[PDB]
Amino acid sequence: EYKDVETDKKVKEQLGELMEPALGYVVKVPVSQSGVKRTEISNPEAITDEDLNKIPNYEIIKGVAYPNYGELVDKTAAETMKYVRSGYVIDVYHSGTRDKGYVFYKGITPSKELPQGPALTYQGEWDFTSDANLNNEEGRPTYLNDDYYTTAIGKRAGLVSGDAKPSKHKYTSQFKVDFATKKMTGKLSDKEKTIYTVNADIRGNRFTGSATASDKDKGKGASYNFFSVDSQSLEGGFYGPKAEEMAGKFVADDKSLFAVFSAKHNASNVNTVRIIDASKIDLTNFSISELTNFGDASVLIIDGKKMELAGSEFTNKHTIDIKKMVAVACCSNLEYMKFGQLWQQTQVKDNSLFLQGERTATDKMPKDGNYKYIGTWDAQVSKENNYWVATADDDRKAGYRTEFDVDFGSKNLSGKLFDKNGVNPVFTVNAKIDGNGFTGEAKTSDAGFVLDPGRHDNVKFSDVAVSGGFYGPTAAELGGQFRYQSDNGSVGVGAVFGAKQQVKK
Repeated sequence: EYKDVETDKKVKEQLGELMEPALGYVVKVPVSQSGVKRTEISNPEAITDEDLNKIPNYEIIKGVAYPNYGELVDKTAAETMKYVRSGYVIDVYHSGTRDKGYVFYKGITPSKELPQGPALTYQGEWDFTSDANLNNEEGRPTYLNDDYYTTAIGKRAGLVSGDAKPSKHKYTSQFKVDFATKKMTGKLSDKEKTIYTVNADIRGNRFTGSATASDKDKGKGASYNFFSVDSQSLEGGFYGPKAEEMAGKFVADDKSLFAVFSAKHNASNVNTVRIIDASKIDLTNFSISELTNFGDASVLIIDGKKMELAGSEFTNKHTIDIKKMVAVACCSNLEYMKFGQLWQQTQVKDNSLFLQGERTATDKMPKDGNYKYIGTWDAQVSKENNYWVATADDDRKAGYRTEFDVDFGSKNLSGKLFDKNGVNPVFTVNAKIDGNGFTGEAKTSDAGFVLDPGRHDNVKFSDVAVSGGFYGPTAAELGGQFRYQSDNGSVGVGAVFGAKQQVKK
């Protein structure tokens, strides 16, 4: 009597290769090898590491500096920042053709909640490395000892901001983010001079846009301008639970400069709306853990390495080697959310459930209406050493079904979760809708849930935290999860679910 609501398919945007989101990025500072006149900025390497205090490739540059009697010096903005890092690690006694160091930025905890209210100002600093260029036609200066600690400026080795003298150069960053219009602007400055102005749009917890040179004239000699080229590849993201901080990068279009930045805001009472759901219920510890997501539910990221969840059937197994990592995703009729199981093959190690979703815009939420939602779910109930397991399918008749009664009018949500060939639901969900997400309670039947008959030992409870959310442009997709344990843990339950909006007949 019900069928799925016809919705617009996920508008796909084939991003440029230098726009792919990541926890961080690191660029080796170019050094012209013997005979080479100019060395472009190489492609930025992505940071998968999740340790903030860990400077990327520090052990490589150290392995070059030490046997060459060089001393390292690093600026990472650690004292000021909490969730982000940016700056450089360079060899200060650099000479010849060996490595000079790396310019980088990284962050932990990509934001899942974004500030809601007044436009915020993020203040911080920015660093850079330039093209290496020997060519006299270019006219890169030497002997500016009032300005830079290095006698040559970006000739054989690229000019790093750490070569600049504090008495003449302080590189500061300022950004004014308007989360409402999803727009961002800012200035990269040196002392009082504006060097770059930036424009960026917000997508998920990342931002993409451009950098603009304030001084287009390149000049020559001691009047040489390392910052005369624009950039059409400014990418970065927000970090911290509520977008407390931000960090990013951009490459000059001619690859003559690579810049990074990081900045934090100073707002004291920030109201936030949630934008991303990406959790990981464990099936041994029944703990809920946070997964690294950048605003795309169809991509599950484990240890920095990405895994696309899109398949051909209703549920699709995917395998990624990083030790063998396996995941069964769902569902094909869902586009702004995914869920399923996730384990490590070696016999299953770290059996887990996961759910990811792109929250509906908090203002796009239907304020009135009564709708039906039909879906499915994956779960694992366990008392002692015997188990019961639910597995997502497309059998709307007698499979592992989920039904939902959503009333946007009264902000009420009731749910039914079924076992295969189950007449009456195993779990019942009653929730209250708040914004774009819902919270409520999950109870077994008022008799208990019996795993399997012999002898009888059942799992029975009420009042279990049911956190959920609506996903997509028109909230036509919902999903949530719940979990609990006693005798931590003789009894344990983990479950994740999803459902699509229905139209009658």
